[PDB]
Amino acid sequence: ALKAPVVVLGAGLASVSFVAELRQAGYQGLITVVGDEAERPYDRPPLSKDFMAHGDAEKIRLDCKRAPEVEWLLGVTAQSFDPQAHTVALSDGRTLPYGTLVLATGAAPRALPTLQGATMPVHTLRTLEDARRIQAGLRPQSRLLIVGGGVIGLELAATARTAGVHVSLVCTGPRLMSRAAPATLADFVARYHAAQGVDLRFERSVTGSVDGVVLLDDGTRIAADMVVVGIGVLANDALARAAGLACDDGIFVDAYGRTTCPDVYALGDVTRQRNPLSGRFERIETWSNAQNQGIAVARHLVDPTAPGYAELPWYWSDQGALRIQVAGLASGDEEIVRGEVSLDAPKFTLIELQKGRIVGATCVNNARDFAPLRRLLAVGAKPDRAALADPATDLRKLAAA
Amino acid sequence: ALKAPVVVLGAGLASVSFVAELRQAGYQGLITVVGDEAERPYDRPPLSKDFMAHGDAEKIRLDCKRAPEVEWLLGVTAQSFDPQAHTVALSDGRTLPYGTLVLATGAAPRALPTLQGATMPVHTLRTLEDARRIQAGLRPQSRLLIVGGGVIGLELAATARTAGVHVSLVCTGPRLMSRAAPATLADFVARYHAAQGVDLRFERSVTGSVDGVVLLDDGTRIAADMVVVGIGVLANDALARAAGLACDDGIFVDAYGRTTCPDVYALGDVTRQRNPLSGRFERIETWSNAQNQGIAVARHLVDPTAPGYAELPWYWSDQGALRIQVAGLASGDEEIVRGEVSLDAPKFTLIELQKGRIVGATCVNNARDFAPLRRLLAVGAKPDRAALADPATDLRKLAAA
Ligand SMILES: Cc1cc2nc3c(=O)[nH]c(=O)nc-3n(C[C@H](O)[C@H](O)[C@H](O)COP(=O)(O)OP(=O)(O)OC[C@H]3O[C@@H](n4cnc5c(N)ncnc54)[C@H](O)[C@@H]3O)c2cc1C
Ligand SMILES: Cc1cc2nc3c(=O)[nH]c(=O)nc-3n(C[C@H](O)[C@H](O)[C@H](O)COP(=O)(O)OP(=O)(O)OC[C@H]3O[C@@H](n4cnc5c(N)ncnc54)[C@H](O)[C@@H]3O)c2cc1C
Repeated sequence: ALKAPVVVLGAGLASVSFVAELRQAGYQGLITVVGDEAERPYDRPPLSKDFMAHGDAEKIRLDCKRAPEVEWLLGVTAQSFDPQAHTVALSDGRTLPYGTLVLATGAAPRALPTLQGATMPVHTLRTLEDARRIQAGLRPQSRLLIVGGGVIGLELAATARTAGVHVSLVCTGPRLMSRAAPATLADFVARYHAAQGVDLRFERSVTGSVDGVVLLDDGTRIAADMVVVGIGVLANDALARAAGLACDDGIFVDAYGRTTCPDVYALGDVTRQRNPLSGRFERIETWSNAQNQGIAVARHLVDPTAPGYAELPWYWSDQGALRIQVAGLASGDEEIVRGEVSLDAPKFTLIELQKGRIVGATCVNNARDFAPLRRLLAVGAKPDRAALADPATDLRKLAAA
Repeated sequence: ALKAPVVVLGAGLASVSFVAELRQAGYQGLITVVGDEAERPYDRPPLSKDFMAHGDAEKIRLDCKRAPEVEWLLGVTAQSFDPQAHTVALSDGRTLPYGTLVLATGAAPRALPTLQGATMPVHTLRTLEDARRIQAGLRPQSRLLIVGGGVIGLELAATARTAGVHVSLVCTGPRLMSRAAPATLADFVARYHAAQGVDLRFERSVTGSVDGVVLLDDGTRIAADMVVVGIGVLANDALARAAGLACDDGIFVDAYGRTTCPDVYALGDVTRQRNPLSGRFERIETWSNAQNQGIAVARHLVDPTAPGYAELPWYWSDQGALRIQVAGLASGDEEIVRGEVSLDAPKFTLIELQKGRIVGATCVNNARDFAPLRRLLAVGAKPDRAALADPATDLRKLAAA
């Protein structure tokens, strides 16, 4: 079952979390990790936040201390694996044997086909190298265009505005943060960015570019010194596809992290997996999933009596003065708003319910509310709705009961 | 790998096809099939066609001759399996051991929530028992309402009209056959059924029913003596879900039929699998898939050097005077129409292309065209488009080259 030696492809958060948990749970056999980036393993959330602002990569490294006795092959690409021979072929000419193979290869930014032949700077934001490249162009008074309405682009927008960069943004949908965010939150976030000087363009798509100017499908133009494309990511599942595993923009896994190929597991951004709230398969693109799924899969490999992965989804986003936290589903049949939604010292909580049951929550500048809401969410609590709205109501009280 | 004994859950076409191929390929170990219906294994397409018209079940049985030495446990339900103990628990109190387990449990009609408490006859059409029940109510001059725009309901509509039954049909979408059928075909099919006296209602949903009358979301009413609901099917994947396999309205499998649980395979209507034309996972609800996937999975189990399942999708439908055949994708960036589309002796062919490459085809009353088109489709042919349209062009010529 858990058969030595263990080989992990990818050296991001999911991989680090997984191998640390293998060691902590008591597995003492060989562990080898193959990472294509020639970088000490690092966390990605800082890249559009404090790193983009302050540039010190030695503040963003992952702690591999809880993963002793691991050989990290950095700057090496796994090119294929043979699931019958139980081997992995590396770009440096070597081959690794495995008893258990774990695919933790993440996802890469989608390219925008209409900007393929662009003759102006066009970047995406995924890696430390990407971040350094973009930062090297955040000249004060320069003009940045962001393509996409997702959180990473908005975090970059906020960082850029703080640095004195003019920012425009084009969004194909009618609202920002179309994925996994309540409409009430999305509408407020737009109001915030607009108030901070971001030039927002909704329901627009990029049709091309000419001599430093981007073209839109309404027949208009946006000049910029740099374009950062952030229209989502695609799973890095090429090795899995070639080896015959079930994949569809993501490697299908069950709650034990098993793929359709025996002795091969997958975790993190590369996986398509069950969302227990919706009961549907989804590719879950969050820090908490990478860590939590990695830990759960490792724990169950060492101890088969352990339950499968069961954590509910959540993420956070730091956008200027907004500290955003979102858990569970974006919507249900009811939203309860705790507090006022205002640009004057923003602070509020949203709760989404389905037939009385909490299925999601949002906190903006209220971390203290978020933890008890996540616990209520976890057991599908059906609290008193007026109490949920009432500001006199304390939420940590409810969760404890 | 192929480990004896083999146990198959379900005794439909996929199961029969699979076990016959195991035997033909040379596997001589135990095979036991568990089938919940107390019926000699039978084919479903006749149920909305000649059986509905003529009633002889001994014309619709599957040939189990190519599957010698198989014990068929008919009228028995598999209630669970334990993938660690390698056992299956049966409704009759017995337990079966397995080396290889194959889930071939098909799919069941979706219920219509708004008709849940109906006090008038409401049926679905999946089984021989369903067909006999519906047929027992096809009184000449009676009124039948069909809910859904799919092929099975339309086949029933045609059968009913031929039998002198008044037929009305409510479709939530703007067109019939929304799944896997070109719009040109769907529009023609509506014209045909309307000409045969079917009362078609598009963009309408059922909101409920009262004392023999069905209510619609436009505030109107349709009286009927019987309602047949045909709004699609849901995979019978409950055993897989309970046992920890990756599922989402269908058991995920790769081209070898492997699930995420070692030693457990799945085939047929119950599976969610790669469509090689779209490159996306889909639940493929066709006779040809059930047979072809069953055969391919069996062949590769006995001979691991055999390729995985690779057949492209296709189906047929018999609707009164229309003998419809459809292969591949419903659309691309071009449709070529061979012949005229007319209610006067209907006979035409559609070809769908994507950047010059054939990705789909349709034949109405032209079986001779369909086989060569499927071969051209299979190798992604890029034929001369004017020739494809030209009636002087023979298609069997093209395929042979
Ligand atoms: C800029 C940015 C900001 C983010 N902010 C937040 C946030 O505030 N909150 C939040 O919840 N989430 C955030 N995320 C999301 C989060 O960081 C991801 O969910 C997480 O990185 C996924 O981890 P992973 O280990 O699955 O994948 P990855 O981090 O992508 O790691 C995979 C690694 O495998 C490598 N690899 C791929 N193929 C091969 C191969 N064949 N051989 C060897 N190596 C290979 C990759 O190049 C990569 O280094 C952010 C992400 C980015 C990019
Ligand atoms: C009325 C009708 C007309 C059709 N016409 C056409 C057509 O003209 N062309 C076409 O391409 N396709 C047609 N089809 C589709 C086609 O018949 C299906 O694709 C095919 O039946 C799928 O085969 P299967 O073996 O995967 O599933 P099934 O035929 O559903 O067989 C599965 C069996 O497993 C049983 N089972 C489920 N759970 C358990 C359990 N726990 N224990 C034991 N047994 C269990 C089921 O009850 C069932 O008997 C038609 C289907 C119907 C219903």
